[PDB]
Amino acid sequence: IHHHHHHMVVNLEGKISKIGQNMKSSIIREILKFAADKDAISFGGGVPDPETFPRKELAEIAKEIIEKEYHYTLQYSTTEGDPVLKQQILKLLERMYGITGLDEDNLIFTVGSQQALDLIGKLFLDDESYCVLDDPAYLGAINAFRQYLANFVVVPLEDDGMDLNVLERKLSEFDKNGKIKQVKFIYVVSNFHNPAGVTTSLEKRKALVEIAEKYDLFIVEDDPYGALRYEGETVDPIFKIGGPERVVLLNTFSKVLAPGLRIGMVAGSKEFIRKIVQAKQSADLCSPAITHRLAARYLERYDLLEQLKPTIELYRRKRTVMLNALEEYFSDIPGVKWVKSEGGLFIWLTLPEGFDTWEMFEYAKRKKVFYVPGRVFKVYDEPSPSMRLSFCLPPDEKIVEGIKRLREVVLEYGKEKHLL
Amino acid sequence: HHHMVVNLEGKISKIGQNMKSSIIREILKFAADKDAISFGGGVPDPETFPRKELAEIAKEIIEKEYHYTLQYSTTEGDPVLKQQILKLLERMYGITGLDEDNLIFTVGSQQALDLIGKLFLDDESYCVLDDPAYLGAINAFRQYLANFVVVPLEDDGMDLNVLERKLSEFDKNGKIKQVKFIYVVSNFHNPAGVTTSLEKRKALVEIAEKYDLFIVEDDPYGALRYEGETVDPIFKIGGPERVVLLNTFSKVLAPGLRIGMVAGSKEFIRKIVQAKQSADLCSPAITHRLAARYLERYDLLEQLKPTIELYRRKRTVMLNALEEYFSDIPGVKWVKSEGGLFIWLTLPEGFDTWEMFEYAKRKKVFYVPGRVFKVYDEPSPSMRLSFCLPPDEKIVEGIKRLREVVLEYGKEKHLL
Ligand SMILES: *Cc1c(COP(=O)(O)O)cnc(C)c1O
Ligand SMILES: *Cc1c(COP(=O)(O)O)cnc(C)c1O
Repeated sequence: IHHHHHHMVVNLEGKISKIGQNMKSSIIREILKFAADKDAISFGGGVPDPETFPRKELAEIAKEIIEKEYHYTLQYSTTEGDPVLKQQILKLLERMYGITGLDEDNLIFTVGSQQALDLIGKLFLDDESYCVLDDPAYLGAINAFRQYLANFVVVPLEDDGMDLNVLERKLSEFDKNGKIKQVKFIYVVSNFHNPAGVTTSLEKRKALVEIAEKYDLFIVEDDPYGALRYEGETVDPIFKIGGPERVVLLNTFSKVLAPGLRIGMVAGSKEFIRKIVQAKQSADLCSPAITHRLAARYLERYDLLEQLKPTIELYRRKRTVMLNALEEYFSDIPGVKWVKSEGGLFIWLTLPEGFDTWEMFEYAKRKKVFYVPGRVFKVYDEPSPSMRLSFCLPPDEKIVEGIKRLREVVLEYGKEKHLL
Repeated sequence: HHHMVVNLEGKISKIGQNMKSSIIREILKFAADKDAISFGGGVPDPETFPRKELAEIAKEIIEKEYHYTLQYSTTEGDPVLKQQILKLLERMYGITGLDEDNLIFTVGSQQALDLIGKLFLDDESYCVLDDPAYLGAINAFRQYLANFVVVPLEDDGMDLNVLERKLSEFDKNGKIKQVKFIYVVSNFHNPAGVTTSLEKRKALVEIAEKYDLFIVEDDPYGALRYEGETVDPIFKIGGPERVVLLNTFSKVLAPGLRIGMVAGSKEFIRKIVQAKQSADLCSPAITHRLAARYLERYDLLEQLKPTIELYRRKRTVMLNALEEYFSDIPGVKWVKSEGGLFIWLTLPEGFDTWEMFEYAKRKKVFYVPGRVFKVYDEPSPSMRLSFCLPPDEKIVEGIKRLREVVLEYGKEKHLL
């Protein structure tokens, strides 16, 4: 009534920065909205099983540290992070990976490894910069980086890691056009990739360090899942191979302790870490001291690597159930393939050419079986015949039943499209 | 060679280049020494925290509510907490008419400042703030290459004559679209201690409406009032279409929870959700649910009373000591704060509280030099003092130390 206000809205939308205009929302929650319905079976999870968390122990420690250590735990803390937790982290890295030679100034804690990704983006990426990552890649990293108007150099991922031939070709092109200064870093997930379940070979790890050196790049090694190994041996981290001069290591408590703590660990050069401290201080002053000290006391009192063993046994069992069900129900469709993940939370399944797992998702919802369509993990959002599956949450019998439902989905959709 | 350090510095973005570290950590490095007395703190006294109440609740929500507290949560924040905030806003300020989609929780009010800056500021944008201003806002905004319209702060708030003159100049040069918002701290200013009068609050809303700006009202301290009556928030006057309201649990419950409350229009909040999700996915559910069950179970406004008695006592001891020990020094003034954590003191013309800091360090007495709160880093005769942490006897001893410093420096400068 000449009061079409919304105009106030267009004025606000008018005030939004370029970063603001280039922000993306994850659609995962929307599409998994009904995934917990009674007769639904969901493989769309990206999370650990909460039934595995040491809740009684964390609860007792939480009370104790608030009551007795409140001068630390309820008060503002340093941006640099809890030095008691730092001691425990330095110990874990040495016990887990044989990483040695670091001190407290090589580390900082973030609000998840997500904040680390966001702050690395903020400090290093702009509309004139490039970052190198996989196809497929972790969604959090794509969204954290793309908001800063970054350009991407996308390299296809193979069963043993990134295709280093493609990587070298692309980098060579940048060099020949005198644009290699615009390329900043390579983002990798070296153990049990999200979404691909792939583990980067030692030889490709070493080769990545060499390529980074040649083109004066650093490497951001995101490693949420390394402790969750079901077979084989732990591979040296890229961080151990290149050192903090060349590599930033991101670990998290999300997958091995509790997402709710929101604790990411960043290890790097003292110069790099000083810059993350500056960025984090303007971003949130500090992390909640409550979370840091809780984790720190837990780790002092319980050996995480030991306490993980029954959780590893459980996830291994479930991984094997899914891989067996895949072999039983997906072995007669030519062109189907999947990564036989040796750790972590995911199996990445790829259907034959022509299959579009986004288009197919309607048939899946109709059968109440859920996965993450592969397009979600593509920087440029093109159609995908792949999907991410997680075996972590459903009970064994539902893993088998869910995989049978997916077969039915594939057959229905495949036949409607004259692919089968 | 070690100068791939140079390569890394070459890789850093413009935002990364325009980033200011806080100096306060550096200047207060030795302020916890044995014989030292510090007025430099900007933090509450941990001896006032409801540590027993919070500890019990923490155990309960981790053990019994773990599906919520130990798992990822929504970026939007805990709805249980949101229902308590809606109640509190009404009981504290008489604010009504909001729902959950007008709220989000951030990792302190600091993250809210950072996300507002990210979303609204860039090298072609301006925001309006006070001289002096809160350092956390200065640093959160400057990182995004923002230009500042700085307005002198008077004892009852911003000089609005200056504000309207400067915005008029923008408007006359057709640049008013580049001005995004006005940042204010309406109760018990950090660092100034001042409270904006209701008249200036209403006028601020009019100006913002006239020039199509929004107002970011940062209010950490409103509940720590030692005398007088609570004033209507700017948010209550302009509403969510015009104003974003920032509250925090830091000064009234516990800084270590890292909980800022942001209230605004549903469109604004949705953009904040989008920005937060890429920044950190979500805040720790443990912190939110802890605060929620605390507020359900204990009346914060009642639990604050002994805290207010303590702080008010210390405040008066400091003012009384300033009276005793600065009475005979012409030109010195200070804000007789009625709330919050700070007294803002100004020395005579010619005194430079940065220069003078070396004499203070020598007497082992600490303050925050006023230049820290100045966007353009020019010399200041002022300093921020806090009365929260030192025991009463050290408040007196410390103010006497400060007198001796002012006299030592002033004599050397031939100002006294
Ligand atoms: C799960 C995951 C994360 C977890 O992020 P947090 O913020 O630490 O909880 C980070 N990176 C990758 C590759 C992941 O899969
Ligand atoms: C104390 C203070 C803050 C509180 O910061 P948090 O990040 O919520 O802990 C914010 N704004 C002002 C003006 C302050 O004085």
